[PDB]
Amino acid sequence: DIVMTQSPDSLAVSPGERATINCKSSQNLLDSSFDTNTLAWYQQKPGQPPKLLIYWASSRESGVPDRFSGSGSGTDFTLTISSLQAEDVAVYYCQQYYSTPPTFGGGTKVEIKR
Amino acid sequence: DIVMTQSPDSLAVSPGERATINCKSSQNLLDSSFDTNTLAWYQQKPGQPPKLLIYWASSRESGVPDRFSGSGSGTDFTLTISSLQAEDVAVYYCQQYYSTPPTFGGGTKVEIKR
Ligand SMILES: [Ca+2]
Ligand SMILES: [Ca+2]
Ligand SMILES: [Cl-]
Repeated sequence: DIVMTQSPDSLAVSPGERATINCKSSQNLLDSSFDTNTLAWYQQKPGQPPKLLIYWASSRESGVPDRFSGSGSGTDFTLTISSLQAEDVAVYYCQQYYSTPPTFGGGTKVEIKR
Repeated sequence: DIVMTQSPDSLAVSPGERATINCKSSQNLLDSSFDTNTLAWYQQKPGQPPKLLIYWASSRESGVPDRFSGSGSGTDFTLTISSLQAEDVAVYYCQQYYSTPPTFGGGTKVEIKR
């Protein structure tokens, strides 16, 4: 099966600062001969299920703030929160949707540094 | 780990007819003190990642039409589409978010029998 690994498992930065989360896939997620990757990023708030943020590595779902951006292609991806806000504190997961069903990485808890 | 089983794997009903999907969890997902089930339902269109439809077994996400409804508790749940429309043709997954990360059932392909 495909292995999805995120780094770090938890991180904290000051309000307004940039936060970066890494995700590695054991399998190259490029789709066929296209430039698109079957890699998505989700946000999970306490007691809630994960909700879609980004698909195809960098495309934002309608309604998602511009401070959320994804990069990478192949096996290594990155989710960046350019300026961390209070409402962004949550667990972020990368997800490969090449397989049926898709599978998530371990998730990365993002917090505000006191 | 937790085993999420859906039944059937594929189904088709006439336009406007009711579609029913079953999901079984090897893990009791009900927190009796809060009366909440860490069970959600997602919809996946071709080439896209799964998007949230229902959380806490029966609560619909904002924007989801009322023809979609979830029921069940503990280990057995059901997603029901009262009147199947063409835009509903997709793969549906139940998801347990008891563990970290959450995991999906095998998925159920829903089509219109014209
Ligand atoms: Ca019929
Ligand atoms: Ca109770
Ligand atoms: Cl979603």
